[PDB]
Amino acid sequence: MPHAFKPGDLVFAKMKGYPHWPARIDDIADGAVKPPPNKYPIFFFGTHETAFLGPKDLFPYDKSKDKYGKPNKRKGFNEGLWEIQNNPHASYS
Repeated sequence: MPHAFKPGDLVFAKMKGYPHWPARIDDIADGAVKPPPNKYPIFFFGTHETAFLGPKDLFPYDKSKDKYGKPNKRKGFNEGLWEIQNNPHASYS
């Protein structure tokens, strides 16, 4: 069965103004800013930016890649597709 999101989970994450975007659930460093209730730190592949999003905007990757995994013209998107496929757990900092 599915569980609550945890660090390392791979998703497509939806933000306003962007296509559903390859991403992963990150962990929260000690003393770093914590998310709002029921939100998670989402690291976006390709752009390497992080935002706080809730589960309504998070689509498990395996289930959703046929729909959301096609290349596009957005800055960083195709690199993000490559990173989630080839080295999703790497350090990109």
